[PDB]
Amino acid sequence: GLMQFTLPVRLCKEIELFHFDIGPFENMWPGIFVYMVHRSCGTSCFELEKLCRFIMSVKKNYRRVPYHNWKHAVTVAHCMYAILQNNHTLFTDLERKGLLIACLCHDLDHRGFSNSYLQKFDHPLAALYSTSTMEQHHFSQTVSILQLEGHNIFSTLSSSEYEQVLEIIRKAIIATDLALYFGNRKQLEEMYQTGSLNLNNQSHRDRVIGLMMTACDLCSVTKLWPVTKLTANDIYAEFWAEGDEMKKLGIQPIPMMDRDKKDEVPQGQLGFYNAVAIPCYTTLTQILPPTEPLLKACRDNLSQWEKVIRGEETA
Ligand SMILES: CC[C@H]1C(C)=NN=C(c2ccc(OC)c(OC)c2)c2cc(OC)c(OC)cc21
Ligand SMILES: [Mg+2]
Ligand SMILES: [Zn+2]
Repeated sequence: GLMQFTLPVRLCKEIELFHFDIGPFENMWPGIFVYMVHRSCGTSCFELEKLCRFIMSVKKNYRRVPYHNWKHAVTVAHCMYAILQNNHTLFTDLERKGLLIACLCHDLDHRGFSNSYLQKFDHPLAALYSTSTMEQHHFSQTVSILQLEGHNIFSTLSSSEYEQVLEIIRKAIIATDLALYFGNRKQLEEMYQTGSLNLNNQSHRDRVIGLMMTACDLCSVTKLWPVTKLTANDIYAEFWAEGDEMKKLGIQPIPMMDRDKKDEVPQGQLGFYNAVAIPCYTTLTQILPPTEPLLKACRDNLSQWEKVIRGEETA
């Protein structure tokens, strides 16, 4: 109860900034997450003992893949923390609790392969879940871990508060399916521009939480250039492994995933910043003005990728 987590001074100050990098010391990431829960939520949200047992079971159920790993989980949670702390009064107690947990869990038991690859491989999960295949799995894994003995971090909630938070978490994890992002953001753009956006409308809240989840999930593009550039290496290491698996099924992969087309990466990143990242952080900045540093950092990295293309710097 009287047991604060504290961080060294540099981390204590930088963890509040959107562009914070959680660092290479894996053993500090649980501490960093608890620190964020405590400041975002309160020291009373969760029994420390239950929280710690939940964090470590979640960690254990992330795999040793190049990108979709435990470090991505904590990184995506830190971006949500940054959004929540810069928008203090907009979110309920339940939303603050559920969203940091949703981000920590959003890619549970990821294998480093897209929904598309599971569908073409004919993976059992593709028979169980026809759309948002991995995301329905991530939510399945979350509920599993919540139900292990000593792991119910929500035990103090009422029967119906408990249902509301698992419903926040489910929608938040499903929204990390980038195929759903495009329509979600179009709708939010129209609602905001015609003045119909209403944060008291639960179905509007839901859409706005989806957009945050996309923003937090993509936050690699919102770091300082050396972090952004080195992360893009992990990201493409998975894409090219999936590409190789596509070729093993006798399917030319899309160029993104083809390691024979490394030269096209800088132009691929341009498309991604223009078609996905900039639009995402633009609409997010329109709905939540204090998230503008995410849009500013994204724009800076687009400019760094333009420089890579003009040979004014090598990756
Ligand atoms: C969460 C988004 C993230 C990811 C881990 N996976 N999927 C795509 C993607 C996007 C759009 C797509 O539509 C073209 C797509 O095709 C299935 C795939 C992706 C592509 C990137 O660069 C190309 C990228 O660079 C930072 C980051 C991502
Ligand atoms: Mg995912
Ligand atoms: Zn993710």
